[PDB]
Parts: sequence; structure tokens; C-alpha cells
Amino acid sequence: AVQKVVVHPLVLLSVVDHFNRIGKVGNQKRVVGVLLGSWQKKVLDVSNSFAVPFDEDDKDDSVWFLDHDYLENMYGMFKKVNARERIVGWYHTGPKLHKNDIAINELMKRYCPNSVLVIIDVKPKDLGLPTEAYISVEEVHDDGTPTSKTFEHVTSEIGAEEAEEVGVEHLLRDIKDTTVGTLSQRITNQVHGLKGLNSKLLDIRSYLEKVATGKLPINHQIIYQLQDVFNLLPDVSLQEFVKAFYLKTNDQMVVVYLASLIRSVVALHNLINNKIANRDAEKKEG
Amino acid sequence: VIDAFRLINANHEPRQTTSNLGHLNKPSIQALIHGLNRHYYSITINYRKNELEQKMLLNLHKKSWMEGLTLQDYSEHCKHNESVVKEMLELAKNYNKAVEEEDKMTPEQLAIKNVGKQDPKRHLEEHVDVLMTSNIVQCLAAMLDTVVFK
Amino acid sequence: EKLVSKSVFPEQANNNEWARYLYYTGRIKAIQLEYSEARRTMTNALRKAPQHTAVGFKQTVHKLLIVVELLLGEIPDRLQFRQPSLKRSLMPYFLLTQAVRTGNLAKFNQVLDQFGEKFQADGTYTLIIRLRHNVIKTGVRMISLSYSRISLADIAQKLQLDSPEDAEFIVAKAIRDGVIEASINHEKGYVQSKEMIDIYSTREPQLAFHQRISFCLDIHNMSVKAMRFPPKS
Amino acid sequence: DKKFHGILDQGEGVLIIFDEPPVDKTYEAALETIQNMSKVVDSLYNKAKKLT
Amino acid sequence: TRPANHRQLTFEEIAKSAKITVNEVELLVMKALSVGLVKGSIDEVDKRVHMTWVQPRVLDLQQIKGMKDRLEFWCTDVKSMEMLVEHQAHDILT
Amino acid sequence: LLKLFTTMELMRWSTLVEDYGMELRKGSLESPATDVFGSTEEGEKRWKDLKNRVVEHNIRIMAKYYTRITMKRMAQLLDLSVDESEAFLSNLVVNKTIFAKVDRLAGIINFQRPKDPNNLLNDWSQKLNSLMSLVNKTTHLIAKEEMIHNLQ
Repeated sequence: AVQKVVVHPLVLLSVVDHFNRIGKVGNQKRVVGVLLGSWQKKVLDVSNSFAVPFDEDDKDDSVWFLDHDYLENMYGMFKKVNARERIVGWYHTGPKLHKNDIAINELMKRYCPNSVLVIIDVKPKDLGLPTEAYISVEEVHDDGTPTSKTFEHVTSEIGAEEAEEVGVEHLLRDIKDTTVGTLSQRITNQVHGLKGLNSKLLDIRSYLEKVATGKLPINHQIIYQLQDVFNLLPDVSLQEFVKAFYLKTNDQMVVVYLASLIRSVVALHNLINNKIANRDAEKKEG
Repeated sequence: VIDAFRLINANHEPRQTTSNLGHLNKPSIQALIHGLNRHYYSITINYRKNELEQKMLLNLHKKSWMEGLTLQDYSEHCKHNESVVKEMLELAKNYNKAVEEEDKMTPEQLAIKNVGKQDPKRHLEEHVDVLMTSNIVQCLAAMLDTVVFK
Repeated sequence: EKLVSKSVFPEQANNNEWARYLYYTGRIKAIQLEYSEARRTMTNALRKAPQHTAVGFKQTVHKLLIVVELLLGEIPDRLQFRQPSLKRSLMPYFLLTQAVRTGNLAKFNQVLDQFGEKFQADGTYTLIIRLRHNVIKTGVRMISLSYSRISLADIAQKLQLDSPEDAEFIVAKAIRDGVIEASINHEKGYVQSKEMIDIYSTREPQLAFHQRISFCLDIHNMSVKAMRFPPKS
Repeated sequence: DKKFHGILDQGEGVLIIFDEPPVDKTYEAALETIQNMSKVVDSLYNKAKKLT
Repeated sequence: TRPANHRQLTFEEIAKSAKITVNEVELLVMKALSVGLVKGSIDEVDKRVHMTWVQPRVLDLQQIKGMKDRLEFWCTDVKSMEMLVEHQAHDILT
Repeated sequence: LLKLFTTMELMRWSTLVEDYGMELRKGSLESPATDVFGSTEEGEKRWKDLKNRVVEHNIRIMAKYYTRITMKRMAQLLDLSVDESEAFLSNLVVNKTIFAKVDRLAGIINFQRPKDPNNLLNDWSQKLNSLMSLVNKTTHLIAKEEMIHNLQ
């Protein structure tokens, strides 16, 4: 079981390049390829990738073709160039999971038994990470009865080596705004978090509307998870919670007030020094 | 640090100038010593990007939404605040000591006065900034969660 | 009073002007029945007065503060009564405070008869006359501060009053005025002091700290705007 | 002598036993810092005499 | 059935509902907790049970629509706070 | 018996002695007994220790469930007198096996530790984090369902 997948920026940019070139060729919607990488005791590391021929019928979810001979040849060449990287999984730029993904994963499992799928949205109309990691798992039900092969989410993050970090930072002269202070602690979170939460709740609302009207059938597991969520929603009118909240807020504001007092004294010191300097300069000039 | 090169034949000027674009780099002394503008010439490197490349580069550093709203253990937060205030106490003592100076100091001696010795004013400012940021962020996150989650 | 109510004092006024304004407004509020506001404003005035100079202004504000505190029923601090500058001037008020604390109409009348003219000269005779009849307020305050639950007969005995009916009326007057946080209960016949609430759990500390934080931030902003860099002149 | 944290309730013949965090160690540090910065402000007052 | 904000049942109520005397209420609730049907605690002094979680169950379309309405309220609150923060801090974040 | 001692539910000494009293003590010819609970003084001591184990198990279960209980009810459920139950609980608390506070004047046994404001706020934060994770998981399930049922 994978606990985390680390996708390096070179993999993402290579995926973008593959998508762009196949699109320039034309008549395609999703791109597929291999993810070479390495293992670090349940913390994956995807470092490199290469393109692979792939086509699918836009109507039938059973007419798809992946050139495994080309996959093997290119893997041999990549191994000849860098031995420490071995096949770890496959990637596809499709915005969301397709129905052929389990079949493609079964094909790739003959090259990597613990294959990990990474979906890279090259046109992200959202506010969040661009990578979603999935691992194929057998699901046993209680009423759904037949055990199907379903895709299970795995935490994905972006990391980089020193050279990759240097290159990305050099290339990031598009819009650079570090402001690590309260400004960034207000934009990168708070606003972004609330917007993402609203997006997720809107997705849940859309699904619930579809279910209630009758476009989609009922999923007991989804309904159960929603019940658990609504149960977890806390209550903030309890006297004990209110009192604890006020106590902690008072402590934080004590510290804030002391910091502001220090700031004011420093400002006064600077003003006195500046006035001394200006008076001395005027006296000397006179 | 990257550059692009091409050679010069055994001839005159290697290239023709129809703009100022070429003469904007100030070739480095090391390259000039090792043969720049004599056996080879440089070419400007440009980093034109497409929309998807730009978007992916910008999105690389974006964090998960839940990380933004996630709070921070209150025991650890209070411990950090306590530690920094205790440090600020000694820094204030040293600041009082230092303020009494700066009048018995040569105009040149002041600069070298802060060489190998702590600067209470600078450290107090840094601690104030860190404390303000942390506490303001925590309070605002707490209130936002209080409303959002029922 | 009308002019004060209808005019807004400038905030960017010198500390000396602020001291004068605070003293005069406190005088007006003390002549009227606003002792709490008078004491607050006049403490601010004395605080804002210049440290070294302004000896006479300090004496005047101190005398008025003594009288208004006695009227409110507290006891002025004794440190101010021994400062070299305000030593001889405040002796009559020292004796007045002594009598008020050890409430004794004989001593109070003796002090008033002796230093009658100086009170008139300094402008506090009428307030002292009010104190001469509201003296008991201090005794009731001390009883409330000491006892958590006392009988009206015991209050009468301690305050040297007549039958406990007068004590009950006085205590009710004090409770309505807000001098004492207590509730009377005649079905048993005792006055029970209210409990002390946990101020910290309340939002009040947040308000106080927010006020002070805003003040400090304003100080820093104005101290940064006060800077001058003159070489471009 | 502070052997155990508790208080006696005479009349009712009871012994109450409790656990207390008597001090915060942040408020005390804040108070000490306030005193030190009061000294700093005193020194600034002395230094401002040169302005006059 | 009980709303999430109260969710604090009493011994007499459980006895009346389950047709058992008040004494066996404690054992019934303990069996429920042990099996894992409900989560909570028992306060014999006050004669109450504080249920904090009951097992999920299958819901009909009316209850699904109720959940949708609750989600609507939640999303409205989220959007309101997002707008508040953005408007108030536009100066520092442009 | 092993299942009885592994299940987290109250058990009664009288019921145990009635059901397994003879099988574990005298035995039967098909399954012979053991010297664990013989008629000797060692066996008597071991029987007493088993009774103490039953009492401890009951106390642990009624501490896992129960925020406050009365001493009369705890004695009634442990099948011992009030004084004996008090002594047993006090010994357990002193030995640090379980946490309990006896309010003798009111006869209440409190099994919940004091709640610091830090603890309360930490619990609230943990609940919020769990809520966010559950929202993410629900979104993943919804996406899977839409994929499965939307193309056709």
C-alpha cells in the first residue's frame, strides 16, 4: 500500500509537452504514457516519463490500443541511459477517470505489479494541485456482491531536487510574488481553502440534485459518508467551547499586544535618532 | 548560467547588426579570456512559453485546500509563543543596555560595534513579525472555521 | 456644560490643553452628579499634566479628586499626601479623609469649621457639604467589601444608625446607585453580596487588548510618518 | 507546605483535592518585558533631551 | 430521529420506547456501544446518555433532498465568508 | 470463558460460578480438571484472584462506558458492598491501573479527566480535519459513480 506519491516537476512538464505535440498532430483528447521512478519504503518518487502510442474510440469503451512493444523498447533505452529508474506506473492527461483505465492498468501491471496511476490535468479549471494518484484495488461489498476492481485514491504531492528547483525558480519569471508574511498566509490559505471547500460542496450538491431528480441511482455508500460528514459538523454554541475559545483568543491577543508595543517603542527610537541626525546636520551646515 | 554559441570562420565582422538586441549581455571576462568574440560568438537565449506550460509552472507550488484551513495544535502554538516572549525579555534587557550607548560612540565605531555581537533591536523586530503573523493567522483561521463548520 | 456637549475638542491638541480641558470637564461633571466620569477625567488630566512644573494645577486637581473620591465612597491613596510640593496644601483634605474613614460627624464638623474659608477659596465647599451628608456611603462600601452576607441589624449597629429600617433604605439606595453589588432579602432579613464573575472567560479582555493594539499601531504609523529625510532640499 | 494540592472545608468536615496550573509563564514573561521596555522608554526620554 | 443538537436521551425515555425498565437501560446502551451501533457515554448520576454517532442507514429521496438543502445552507455560509475575507483584505491581496 | 473475558461487556461472578463453576474446579470424566483451581490453598487463592480479575474487568468496562456513576450503582453492578467496591476502586487508582475520582460526599465516581481549553480546541480541530478528509473521499466516490453511470 502506497502512503504518498511524489511527482517531480519534470514529469509534469514532459506530460504537457506530450499533450501539446499530440494535439498539434490532431484528432486526440487524452494522452497516455509511462512513469519511471523509484521506491523509498512506501513513499513513491516519480522522476521521469516517456510517451507511448495510444488511441481509443470515442464511442466504445472497449476499443483502445497501447503499443506495449514500443513501451518495452523505450524502457530498455531509458534503462540504458539511467539504471536507477524503473517502471512504476502510467499517466494520462484525461481530466477525469475513464472507463478503460482499469484495463490499461491491468496491462501495465505486467510491467509493474504495484502500478500507480497519475492523472495530470493540463487545463486545470480549479484551485488546487494538478496531480491525482490512484491505485487499483479489489473491492468487496455487502450488497453490491460481485467484487470489482476499483481505483483507490492515494495522496500525491510535488517535490523537486536541487537542479529542478533551480530551473523552476528561474523559469517562474512569469508572476513572482513571495510575500511569505500575512499576505501569503492569507492568499495561499483562507481564500484558497474556502474556494476549494465551496467547489467540493458544489460537486456534492450537483450529485445530490441528480440523485434526487432521478438522473443517477442511489449509492448507499455515498449517502452513508454524507451522514458521517453531517454528524462530524461540530456545534459552536456550547458554553464550554465558547469559554475555551475566548480563553485562547485572549492569550493570543496578549501576545499580539506585547508585540505591537515592542514595535511602537522601536518606531519611537527610530524617530528620535532621525531627528537627532537632522538637527545635527542642520547645525553643522549652519 | 547558460549560453549559446556558434563559431567564426577564418575570416570582417562575424554578424550584421540591424538592432540593439545582440549588444545587451556584456560578455563575461572568463568567456572573453577563453575565446569569446574571437573563435565563437554568443546567441541570446529566450524562454518563450505556451499557456499550458505557464499554468503548470504556476500550479507547481499550489498546496491542497484543506492545508489552508487546517489549524495548528494549540499546545504547540502556546509553547512557541511562550518561548518567544521569554526570549524577547532578555532581548529587551539587552536593548535597554544598547540604547544607553550610541551616544558614547564614534560615528565610525557604530558600524563595527555590531560585528560579532547580537543586535537586540533587529532580533526584537524579527520576533515581533513572527509572533504577529502566527497569532493573526491562527485567530483568523479559528474564526473562519467557527463560521464555515456550522 | 452646553458648550462642552455641543463642541468636539480637537484630538491633535497639546497635552497641556488636554489637561486643562479634562480638568474643567471634570469640574463641571463633579458639580453636577457625575462623580465617576469626573474622577476618570480628572485622573486623566493629572496624568497628562507636565511632570515637573504646573505645581498649582496639580494641587487644584488633587483637591478636587480627593473630594470626588470621598463622595463616591472610596479612600484616596495616602502617597499623594506626603509629596513635598502637595504636602502643606492638602492637609485640610487629609483631615477630611481621616474623618470620613473613621466617620465621626463631630470630627467632620470640627474640620469644616476650622478650614471653612480655605474650602471656599479653593472651590470645593459645596462638594464638601454634600460629602458631610453622604458620608455613610463609605461605611456601606466597607461593609460590602468585607462581608459576604450580613443582617440589617448588624449593618445598623456597624453604621451607628437608628432602627434597621433606615439601614435597609440606605442599602437599597446604594444598590440602585450602583455603589454596591448586593441584593436584599427581607424574608430572612440580610443583604447578600453578588458573586465575582470570571472576567477572563468573557470577551472583555479581547476588547481591551484590541483597543491597546490599535493605539500601538497608530503610534507606529504616526512615528514613521514623522520621519524627514532632508538632503533633497 | 504544599505537599499536596488541596483545601480544607471546615464545618462540613471535607478535604477538597484538585490539580492546578497556577502560572502561565507567558503572562509573567509579558509583564517582565513590559517592565524592561518601560526602562527602555525611560532611556529614550533621557536621549530626547538632545533634541531640545 | 433526535436532532444532532440535542441528541441527549434520558433513561425514562429509552425505557418507554424499548419497553424495558429503567434498570436495564444501562445494559442495553452498553451492549449497543460494545457491538458498535452507537457511540457515546452514560451518565448515571443525571440519568442520561449522550449519543454522538449512530450507524448510517439507507435514506429515501425526501431525506436526500433534505441533505441537499442542508448542503445549500452550508455552501451559502462558505461563500459569504469567502466574500467577506476577499473584500476586507483586497488591499493586501490584489 | 476466553470469549467472556475478551468481550467488552459486564459479567457476573454468580453467573460465572454457576456456568463454569464445576467444570473448571472439579471437572468431568470426559474433560478432566486442572490443578489451577484445586481444593488446596493454592487453588483457593487462585479462585479469589479470578474473582478479583472479574471485578477489575467490570470496572474497566464501566469506565470505558460511563462518564459519571454513583457508588451505590457501582456496588450493585459489581456484586459487592459499597465499602468493598470503594476499597477495590481506590486500590486500582493508587496502582494506576484505571483513572477515577471518588466524591464521597455526593457518592459519585468520575471517570473523565479534566478538560483543558487546549484539549477542547484540539478536539475541535481534529473534528474539522476529519470532516475535510471525509468530504474529499465523498467527492472521489461521486466522481467514480458519475464515470460509471454517465457515458451511457
